[PDB]
Amino acid sequence: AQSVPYGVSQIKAPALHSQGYTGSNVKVAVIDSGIDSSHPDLKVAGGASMVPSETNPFQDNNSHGTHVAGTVAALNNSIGVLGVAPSASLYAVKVLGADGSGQYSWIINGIEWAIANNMDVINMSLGGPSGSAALKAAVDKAVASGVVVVAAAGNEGTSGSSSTVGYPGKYPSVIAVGAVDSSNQRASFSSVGPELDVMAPGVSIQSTLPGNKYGAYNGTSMASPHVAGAAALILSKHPNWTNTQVRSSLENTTTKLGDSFYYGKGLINVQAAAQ
Ligand SMILES: [Ca+2]
Ligand SMILES: [Ca+2]
Repeated sequence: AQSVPYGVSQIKAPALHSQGYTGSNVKVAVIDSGIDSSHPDLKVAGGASMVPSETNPFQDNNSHGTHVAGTVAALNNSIGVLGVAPSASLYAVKVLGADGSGQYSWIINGIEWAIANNMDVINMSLGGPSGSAALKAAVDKAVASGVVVVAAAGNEGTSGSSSTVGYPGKYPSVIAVGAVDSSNQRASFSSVGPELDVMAPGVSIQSTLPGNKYGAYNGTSMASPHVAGAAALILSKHPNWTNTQVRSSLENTTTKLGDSFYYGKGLINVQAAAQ
């Protein structure tokens, strides 16, 4: 029947579920490669596509977006997996093509969309090594608007003492998420630097795949959603908190693990974070 992936347990999401907080009424935008609307373990509330050659956002041609969405909110039923915030309202915002890539403008368009539609949380399990002025402006706009923005830190490992976090995670207004294994040890591909903020499970993350399938992937793209999902549970318990409050609470309630250059503030603990 249904399994609870370990990563979900590892951030203490189940504890909130038993208090009765499952992400209800919270709008999460997954800014990725779309969400397969034919997967029974997902409930999509809305969406829009910014890729010109692939106008249906409910059609994930890459499978990256569907896996990410499953971590956030795979439904609580008799099958497949379970997500961090299983009652969250999930929006498919397509900005990456079949090949996994996307144009900055598509990405910006997708942020603008999320803003305009009053998304509560945005997940960006994507990144590049270069930022742009307009990317930064849109991300700043989201946070200025009241949205919690989460982004993968990247899968660039270490490079001596240089920062390896990619854009948009490198920006201050964004929560950059690195990955740990089940042992709380950083995964070797996990990006590092001053901008890394928090850690979440990123190794063998079992989630939803297109075509009514399930599978495991590793990477900071798999870690990010854990945090976006955590932000969702907090907002279900404290609808009146601002993103300011949510971000603060997640960063001040972590489990510390090692030099912040490598672990940022540590592993999130949404049970603690949620108050
Ligand atoms: Ca399920
Ligand atoms: Ca950051």
